Amino acid sequence: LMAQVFFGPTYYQRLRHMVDDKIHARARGPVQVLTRQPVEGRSRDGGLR
Amino acid sequence: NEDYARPEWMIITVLPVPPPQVRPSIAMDETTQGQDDLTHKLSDILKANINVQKLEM
RNA sequence: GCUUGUGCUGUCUUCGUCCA
Repeated sequence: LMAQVFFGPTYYQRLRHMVDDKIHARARGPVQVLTRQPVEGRSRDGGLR
Repeated sequence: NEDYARPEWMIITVLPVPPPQVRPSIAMDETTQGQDDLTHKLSDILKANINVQKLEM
């Protein structure tokens, strides 16, 4: 490489936010009883606002 | 407006009772379901109406 | 011929994530 590279060990930490705990998709599913709109929440297979 | 908004209609003499779709009940657990707030308020209103009718006669 | 199994509350509160 034409440019030299800064290089060495550094202390890194893994945070709790992982993509597989955030990915969510919905085509159709449960709806609220009062308004008949998609429910809220990824855990409940909800929709996006 | 004579046809649509008559002044004496601002005093309630008959109350419309909404269908259960407006005040749905919720099952709090596997056995006991919960009455909605509007249902309880309508029950209180109807009890007061019955009380007034009984007292008057 | 023994024939397959469909359904989920609600209201608060808190703590967080990304912008700001």
